[PDB]
Amino acid sequence: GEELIKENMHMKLYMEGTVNNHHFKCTSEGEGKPYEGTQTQRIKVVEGGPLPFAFDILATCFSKTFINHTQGIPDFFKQSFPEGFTWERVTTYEDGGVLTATQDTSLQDGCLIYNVKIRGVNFPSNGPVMQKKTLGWEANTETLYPADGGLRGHNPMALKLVGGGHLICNLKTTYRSKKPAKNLKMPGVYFVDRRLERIKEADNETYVEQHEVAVARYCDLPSKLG
Repeated sequence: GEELIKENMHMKLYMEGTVNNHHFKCTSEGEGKPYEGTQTQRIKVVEGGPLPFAFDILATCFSKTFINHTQGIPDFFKQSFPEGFTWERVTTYEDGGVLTATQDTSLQDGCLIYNVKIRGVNFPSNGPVMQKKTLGWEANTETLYPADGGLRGHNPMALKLVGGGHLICNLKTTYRSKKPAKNLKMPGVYFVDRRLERIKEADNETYVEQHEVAVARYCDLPSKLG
């Protein structure tokens, strides 16, 4: 189970999808420390490059095993191995763009393998995404709770814009273990604080290096009820 996830882990990713009507594929390879909640991925746009849309909208599609599940929070994702798990997500942007994504996470000969499929529609042609006027994501907090057989996550995200503003989107995700739910120690409601940063890019955003830090916590504020 959890013992399959070592202190250092490597990952390989394949991605294919469409945004509005533009098809593309990406690959990535990286490594991280799952229990410290840190990871780096080196990402190539291998088909359909350069993308006519901001690479930022793909950022959260490139890794739940690398979350520091501190403070005795049962780790739904690390428990899921060797079988692995899937996630499905809809991201709704404030200006009409909608990006759905589905992902399969497996463990193959000690390497984490990601299979991601993207479908984004109705991104406005004069918006910052299609005009590529974005500058990465702010830090954020996801709320996760047991639901629908697995875990449900909700989290608003703020995309920085050229010129100083933000474009807001909302993420609604379902995480499903490939292990029967009865064979898992389920967590309560908990939160994941994240900071995702673009470390490097090259060649019209066809090569991107990304780093993420993610730490899970319960509410740390005092309680009058228990």
